[PDB]
Amino acid sequence: IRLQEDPDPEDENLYEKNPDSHGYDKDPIVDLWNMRVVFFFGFSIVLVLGSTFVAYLPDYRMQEWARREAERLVKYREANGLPLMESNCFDPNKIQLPE
Amino acid sequence: MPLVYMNIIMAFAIALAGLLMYRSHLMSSLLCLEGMMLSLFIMSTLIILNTHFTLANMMPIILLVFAACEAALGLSLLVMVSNTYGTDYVQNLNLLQC
Amino acid sequence: LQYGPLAFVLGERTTRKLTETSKVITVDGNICSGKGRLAREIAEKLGLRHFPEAGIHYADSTTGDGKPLDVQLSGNCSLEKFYDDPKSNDGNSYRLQSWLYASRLLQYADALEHLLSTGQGVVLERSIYSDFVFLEAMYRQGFIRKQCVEHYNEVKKVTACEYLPPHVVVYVDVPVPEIQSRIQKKGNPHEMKITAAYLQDIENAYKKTFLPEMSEKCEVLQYSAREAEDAEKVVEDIEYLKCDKGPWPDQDDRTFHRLRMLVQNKLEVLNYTTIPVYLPEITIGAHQSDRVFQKFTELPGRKYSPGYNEDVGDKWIWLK
Amino acid sequence: MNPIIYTTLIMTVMSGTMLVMISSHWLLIWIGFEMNLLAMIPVLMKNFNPRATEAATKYFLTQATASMMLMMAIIINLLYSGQWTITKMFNPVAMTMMTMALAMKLGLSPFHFWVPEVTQGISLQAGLLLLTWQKLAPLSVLCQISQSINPNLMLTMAMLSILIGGWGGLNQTQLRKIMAYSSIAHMGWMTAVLPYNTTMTILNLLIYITMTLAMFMLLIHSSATTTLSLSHTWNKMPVITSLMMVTLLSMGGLPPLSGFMPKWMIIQEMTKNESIIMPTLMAMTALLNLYFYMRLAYSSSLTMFPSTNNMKMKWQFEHTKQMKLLPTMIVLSTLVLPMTPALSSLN
Amino acid sequence: ARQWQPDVEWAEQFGGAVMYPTKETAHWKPPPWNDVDPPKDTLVSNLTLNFGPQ
Amino acid sequence: MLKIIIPTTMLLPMTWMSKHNMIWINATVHSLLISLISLSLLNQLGENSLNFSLTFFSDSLSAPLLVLTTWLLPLMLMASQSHLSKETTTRKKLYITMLILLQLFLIMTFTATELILFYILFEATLVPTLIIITRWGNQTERLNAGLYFLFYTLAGSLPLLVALVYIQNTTGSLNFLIIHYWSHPLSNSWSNIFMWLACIMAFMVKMPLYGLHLWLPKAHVEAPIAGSMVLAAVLLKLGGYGMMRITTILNPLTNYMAYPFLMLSMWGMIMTSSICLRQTDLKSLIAYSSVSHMALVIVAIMIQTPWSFMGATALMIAHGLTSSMLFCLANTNYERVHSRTMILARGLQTLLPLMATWWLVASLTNLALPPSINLIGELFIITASFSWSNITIILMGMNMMITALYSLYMLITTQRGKYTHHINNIKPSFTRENALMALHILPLLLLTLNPKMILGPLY
Ligand SMILES: CCCCCCCCCCCCCCCCCC(=O)OC[C@H](COP(=O)([O-])OCC(O)COP(=O)([O-])OC[C@@H](COC(=O)CCCCCCCCCCCCCCCCC)OC(=O)CCCCCCCCCCCCCCCCC)OC(=O)CCCCCCCCCCCCCCCCC
Ligand SMILES: CCCCCCCCCCCCCCCCC[C@@H](O)O[C@H](CO[C@H](O)CCCCCCCCCCCCCCC)COP(=O)(O)OCC[N+](C)(C)C
Ligand SMILES: CCCCCCCC/C=C\CCCCCCCC(=O)O[C@H](COC(=O)CCCCCCC/C=C/CCCCCCCC)COP(=O)(O)OCCN
Ligand SMILES: CCCCCCCC/C=C\CCCCCCCC(=O)O[C@H](COC(=O)CCCCCCC/C=C/CCCCCCCC)COP(=O)(O)OCCN
Ligand SMILES: CCCCCCCCCCCCCCCCCC(=O)OC[C@H](COP(=O)(O)OCCN)OC(=O)CCCCCCCCCCCCCCCCC
Ligand SMILES: Nc1ncnc2c1ncn2[C@@H]1O[C@H](COP(=O)(O)OP(=O)(O)O)[C@@H](O)[C@H]1O
Repeated sequence: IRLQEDPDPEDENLYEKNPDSHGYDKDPIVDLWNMRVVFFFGFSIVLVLGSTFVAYLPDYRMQEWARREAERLVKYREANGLPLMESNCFDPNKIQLPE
Repeated sequence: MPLVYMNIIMAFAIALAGLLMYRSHLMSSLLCLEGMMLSLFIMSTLIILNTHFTLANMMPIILLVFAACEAALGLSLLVMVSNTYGTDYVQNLNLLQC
Repeated sequence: LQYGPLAFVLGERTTRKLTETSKVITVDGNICSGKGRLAREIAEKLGLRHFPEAGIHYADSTTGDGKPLDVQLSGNCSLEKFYDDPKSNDGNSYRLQSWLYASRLLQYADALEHLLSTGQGVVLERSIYSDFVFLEAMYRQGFIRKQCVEHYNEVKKVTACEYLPPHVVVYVDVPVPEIQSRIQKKGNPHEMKITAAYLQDIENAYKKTFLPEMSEKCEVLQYSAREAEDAEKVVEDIEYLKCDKGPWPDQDDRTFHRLRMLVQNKLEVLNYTTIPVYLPEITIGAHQSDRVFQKFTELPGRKYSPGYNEDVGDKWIWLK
Repeated sequence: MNPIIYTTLIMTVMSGTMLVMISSHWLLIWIGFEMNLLAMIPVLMKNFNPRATEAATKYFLTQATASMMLMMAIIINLLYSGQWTITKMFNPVAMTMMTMALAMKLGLSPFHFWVPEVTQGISLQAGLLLLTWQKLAPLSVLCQISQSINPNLMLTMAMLSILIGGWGGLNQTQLRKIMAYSSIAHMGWMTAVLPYNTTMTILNLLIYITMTLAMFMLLIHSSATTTLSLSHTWNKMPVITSLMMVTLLSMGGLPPLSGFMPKWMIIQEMTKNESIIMPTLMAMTALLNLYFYMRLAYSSSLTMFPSTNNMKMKWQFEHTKQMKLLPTMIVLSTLVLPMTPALSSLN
Repeated sequence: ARQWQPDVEWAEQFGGAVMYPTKETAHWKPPPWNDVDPPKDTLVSNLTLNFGPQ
Repeated sequence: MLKIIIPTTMLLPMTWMSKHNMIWINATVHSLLISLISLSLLNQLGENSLNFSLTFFSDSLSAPLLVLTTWLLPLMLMASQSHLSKETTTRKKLYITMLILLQLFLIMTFTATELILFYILFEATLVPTLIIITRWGNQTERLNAGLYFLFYTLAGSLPLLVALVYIQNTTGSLNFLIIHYWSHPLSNSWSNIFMWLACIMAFMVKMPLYGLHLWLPKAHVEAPIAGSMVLAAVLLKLGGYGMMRITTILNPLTNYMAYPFLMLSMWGMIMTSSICLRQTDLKSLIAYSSVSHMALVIVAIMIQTPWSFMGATALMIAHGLTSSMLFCLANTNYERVHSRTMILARGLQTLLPLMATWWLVASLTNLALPPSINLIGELFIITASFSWSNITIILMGMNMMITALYSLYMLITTQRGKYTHHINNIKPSFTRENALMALHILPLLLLTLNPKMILGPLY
């Protein structure tokens, strides 16, 4: 041997001292409460509440607004015989091309 | 520029090349170091005396004073090195490496 | 203020502090001699401070509380085990020797600090310079290795080169048969396991190396058992050793300043006792080192600095 | 050395540097350099041993040669202008001589060998004073005469310094030589930015001085001069190793630590002057310095090396002397990146 | 079953005179622990003088 | 963003002031609370970004990445407390401090509105990661892995700093909004080519590009479980976010300069999948799978179409979740048998049934199984590549086949067959491990339910 070194310790099993262990801590009470807070907060609060919050987020992306605007535009343009999609994005009168 | 200035600058260059090229003795390099300041003294006084810079006449004296301080410092280091190694050879100053 | 360069500038001078009875006296002898009794008598009669032999746990006695620490935390070596199995396979013998050398070095620093800060002389039951005799005895009996001896010599060089040797060296000469008789009468089994060749090696080292070496430095007084029994004549012989050819007369105020600055700092004293020389005997693995250091930190009055340990009843920490 | 003599020699070194910094006359600047060297030699030789004597001899020879070349440059400038004031130099040859002399004083490559040799020769306190103060003076002179500096010569010596520092530090295993090569590289960075912004030169000088003071004081606290000596410090005071690791990360230039600020500002300033190849090469070459800083950090803090048996006694005892401003140097060298725009105050 | 930590082989690879040894650098040796080299046994060589007979 | 930034900097003192046995509980609970708070960033706009202040802004690209980072922190805490039982309290708190610092840097990285502040933070993420790897890794090779990771990233990113300061000098600003509104075409010149190279090479190294990827197996195999989780799930996505952001100023030069990188990405996607087929180590298999998926994301960014960016965003989020889960499963196996070899532990379905179910679900998501967001992103990238050229479909189909092959090979090797006879210490799965897998996998399927939340700004 080249050193005064400790032997490699045996692996510690959490189920030996505490058969009904959750794997969080050596102390039974701390282990139980760690399980409880993780399950409650994570699953209940974050999963359920965040999923329902995201489901009912207000329509700030303007999908339904854009659909209603498109319906108004289509109704007006087909009533008057105009093309449904304008051929140009901008006004050629406003655009000044080089000679 | 006159040829006198050329000769003095040449003497300084010769004394500088002498210092940078050690042979064995530390004393010889110290003598080369003292020659450089002698050439500096001569060049400075030639420049000052020609231009009649009256208040600058004291500058070569200060130059000599600090030449003396350098020579004293070098001789002190030389005696310490000789006490340690038995000779003033520069080959013995090899304990420290780059 | 504590001693420092400012105190030196202000005017604290060791030469002025000393009273010409400030002598370092070291008593030596083989295993189980009367050196302890003679040293106690010398310290008592001359008015000097006695320093018992620095074994294991001396550093424990000088720090924290005086109580010794666990052997796992202070020394990690056993004198009884060295007696039982001198040729162990875990390097116990050289671990013990190196730890005892470090302890003797620390005790010598303590004694020098006391003398320089007080002017009162000290009587050590053994010094740095007598420590190698057990190293030579171990080497000649095959207990330790040449590498162990070389490491010891390196550390001893770079450490003991820095201090002032004793003023007086008092050696008590006792023959090996008498040593064995006294050991047997004492009745301790571990020291009863000591072989006669080991005791002869220590005496050979003392007579051939230590005593001739200390004769050049200063004067050496040698006594037999009968002469050592009568300590009055020993003290009388000490009191009339007017000659002093050691470095102490050559010592000046600046040299004393340097020495006192050295000896008041215990971490600088032991700086070279831990050099990265990886002998299998003394080297300790990372995991064992971490575990033992954590345990020492968990000790009662050791987690913080001495004035800042709340679990031992230190108050006003928040304003300290 | 007597404490009074030591403090008067330290004050004389500082007085020579201050004379250099406050003088407006080339003769007075030369006098300041001479006074600094004269009082600096005994400081190197304070602890007498052959290595200290050799280091002092090499330092004296190099500095005397540099001072001689500097005085020659001064006299040549006086010949062609009749001016003693320190301003733009009127002769290109005198300017080249002055640049060579000041570079030799600073240790810029190819004038660098004395830096690792002397630093390994002298103690930790002497090396700290050497690096810090003896870089402080010539750089002030260079900043004063910056407007006449030849950019090609200055930048060549700066890039050489960066490369040489990186490579030497890669090879070294002694802490003092590591510090010396790191110093060479940092001087390279400062003098690279010098012909464009002396303000950035000053900023790099201050940050380098802070990091070097913290590093040297940590080494002095831990009493470690080699890699393996520093590998025992985790078993005595694990806090010092952690602070040293953070300081080493800062020195390597990793964001968001204070070592990133000088490199960042210098790269930006040189880019403003249409320099791209030089900043890119300088930034890439600093990876060598970071590599040997990280090699040092593995041994001391991120891994646990074997210890010895007398470390137990060392545990029992306590460190007595208190380093002055060590916590402040640790904090300033790692956590002042959000305070970057104070370089305008530095301006 | 535990984290690996450096051993004597690792430490000794880090404890040479220099990293990356060559022939010359392997002939080199690491400096002393206290930076004090052992004294060299130089010869004083006092001058020897014949004082007399003439 | 301060309502999310300050609670992290308050996780720090809470971690250092809590009791010795409450550190894990406190850190986990308050990380979950901060994740819940960060869920409010998903309410984005259709026109522009959420410009909180002069320093921070959020977008449809930043918001899912922030949510993923904040959600990943408590999972890393759970795995860490699994493997750090015997540590001292101070070192446990230091580990939690490194994790919290990494999360804070990542948050400010995704929300930084300037390219230079983004650079500072995205380089600041290196220090906690390097410390975690080289300090709390198990094997000898953690040191070399840390060196490789650090120097690859820095060699990539230093020319990026030079290019960024050059662009600031040229245009007056590094603000993302200003450089978007004031962008000009990049003319075909050598100077522009090297500017393009500086930027893209920084992020390609961070991605990694095939051929610049060796640091990834080195670091991901040798890091501890939390290090592996954050390296794969989030730190690989700094490259994608940066490449998406910085390509505003690189057009039209991206049309001509993307050929070498597209070729490297497609062929290296094939090559890394084939490597996965023949790996004797489980962690290396997961790492090379990460490389293949990031190659697909690089292809998407380089072809640079509205359909490719949406696929890239979806694939980045999905890969983060899936790779983190796979690393956690492998780590549970390792904590049983203390070896990373894949054929050592077999029959784990007949020894641990619920873990076999978790393995099945993670491997079903790793290969693109519809309608998972993994498949959604992969399919959008494949469609955009098909519009780019019609042989990209050949390469993409080969990659999908090999991906299914190696995923099911890993599942069959570890879980099926007969158990190793002499491994008699396979204790029943812990509630902590089961909950970790559930918390990895349920958000993925919910994201399948609502997919517009991870399709990026181009949606
Ligand atoms: C505020 C919380 C922290 C936030 C940090 C953010 C950044 C701040 C930087 C500066 C922080 C201040 C300085 C702290 C120094 C602490 C040193 C120490 O002894 O620590 C242990 C010490 C307790 O242990 P101990 O009893 O001293 O025993 C020590 C033995 O070593 C125990 O024996 P042992 O053997 O078990 O211990 C060995 C251990 C002992 O080692 C240590 O303890 C060393 C710790 C690191 C050194 C300090 C580095 C400073 C430079 C800046 C970077 C710091 C980042 C990490 C900060 C860690 C803070 C502890 O060493 C190791 O295990 C080696 C590990 C090597 C790798 C890790 C170390 C380096 C980490 C840093 C590098 C990464 C930086 C990334 C870049 C970004 C930076 C922001 O911890 C503390 O005292 C905690 C400090 C904070 C207390 C709370 C303060 C706030 C109170 C409430 C405020 C409320 C405000 C109002 C709110 C509104 C409602 C009212
Ligand atoms: C025993 C079990 C057997 C198997 C049973 C499960 C398998 C069946 C799955 C198929 C049934 C699905 C049920 C669908 C019910 C309808 C609800 C769903 O459709 O709503 C979704 C809503 O989306 C969901 O909320 C998905 C939320 C995504 C998860 C949010 C994050 C949760 C926190 C965790 C953080 C993880 C971060 C990861 C990176 C972001 C989709 O949007 P939408 O239908 O139109 O909303 C309706 C409300 N409106 C009308 C007002 C608009
Ligand atoms: C802490 C001491 C004071 C600090 C001063 C504040 C810092 C300023 C820098 C130092 C300046 C010192 C002043 C000395 C310069 C005097 C120059 C001068 O004015 O000339 C004389 C000054 O008068 C004197 O005689 C002064 C004599 C002083 C002698 C004693 C000085 C003490 C020096 C102590 C040595 C300390 C070593 C310093 C370190 C080296 C230098 C850095 C006046 O001549 P006049 O003929 O009147 O000119 C008008 C013409 N009709
Ligand atoms: C629909 C949503 C409504 C949900 C409301 C939830 C509010 C909190 C309810 C759950 C809290 C759990 C504990 C409740 C009361 C404690 C019960 C008890 O007495 O047991 C304690 C429980 O102790 C704990 O485990 C600590 C957990 C309780 C404190 C942590 C919850 C604090 C969270 C604050 C939420 C506010 C955040 C809002 C701002 C958002 C920030 C981003 C003792 O256990 P130990 O200390 O582990 O035993 C060892 C002693 N020898
Ligand atoms: C103008 C000079 C500035 C620097 C002076 C530094 C002097 C002290 C140097 C030693 C190291 C720091 C002190 C550590 C504790 C020392 C032992 C102790 O118990 O000290 C008690 C002391 C009490 O303070 P006290 O001395 O009464 O204050 C001055 C009164 N005239 O406790 C203290 O003094 C502790 C607080 C010290 C002051 C904070 C540290 C410096 C702050 C600098 C602010 C600017 C930031 C940039 C600094 C750049 C570097 C200087
Ligand atoms: N350096 C050393 N190595 C090994 N053993 C030592 C060393 N120094 C002292 N000892 C042991 O310590 C004990 C001290 O006994 P000692 O004081 O000599 O007896 P006494 O008090 O009768 O003189 C002895 O048994 C001796 O073996």
